[PDB]
Amino acid sequence: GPLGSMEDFVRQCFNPMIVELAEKTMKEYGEDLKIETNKFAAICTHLEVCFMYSDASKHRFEIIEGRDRTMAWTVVNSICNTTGAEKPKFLPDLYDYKENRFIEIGVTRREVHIYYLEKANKIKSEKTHIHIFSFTGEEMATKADYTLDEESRARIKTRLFTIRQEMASRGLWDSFRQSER
Ligand SMILES: O=Cc1cc(Cc2ccccc2Cl)cc([N+](=O)[O-])c1O
Ligand SMILES: O=Cc1cc(Cc2ccccc2Cl)cc([N+](=O)[O-])c1O
Ligand SMILES: [Mn+2]
Repeated sequence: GPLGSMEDFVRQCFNPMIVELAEKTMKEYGEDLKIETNKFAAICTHLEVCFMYSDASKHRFEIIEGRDRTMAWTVVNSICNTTGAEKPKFLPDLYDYKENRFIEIGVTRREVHIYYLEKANKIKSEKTHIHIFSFTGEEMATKADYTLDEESRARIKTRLFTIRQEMASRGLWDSFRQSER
């Protein structure tokens, strides 16, 4: 069976903007995308999911994730002073102007409940809302509040399913599925 390059897949499957933001994220975290290709893919995936989440209800969400750290932190600070929200330890992904809370998105090849627990413990914030997607359609949100309607989340799930099927047809899926730390 023919086995493809993950880097190739990423550059063909993801938006050049997304790929660039992922590239810069890997830059500023001291890791080589040419070696950690699965990670390149995961960061691209997370980015696309955050963007789709925001795009699901335009002008409701503030995007924190896409920006470079310094800009993202200025944006977070601004949101905090303007709204009165608790400043997070971590860069969250979104801000919900409707529900008045920061949102952390997660995308996992693992079991979503465990991943949710690890994410929650990793952020140490009782005010931040957590939403976890898997590639298999399963999801897990804070206090069973899934924020978006079934259709939007189905759009996201369909995208994830497609990414997985295209990974698998290139033989890339197994290494990716099992390389999650
Ligand atoms: O699993 C959580 C997770 C969080 C992040 C973001 C992150 C990285 C360091 C500290 C907190 C947070 Cl939220 C990044 C990655 N990653 O590149 O695989 C993660 O796997
Ligand atoms: O898996 C990649 C990944 C990337 C990000 C983006 C990111 C956010 C903050 C710091 C580092 C990075 Cl790579 C976030 C999460 N996350 O919150 O679970 C991720 O799982
Ligand atoms: Mn983040």
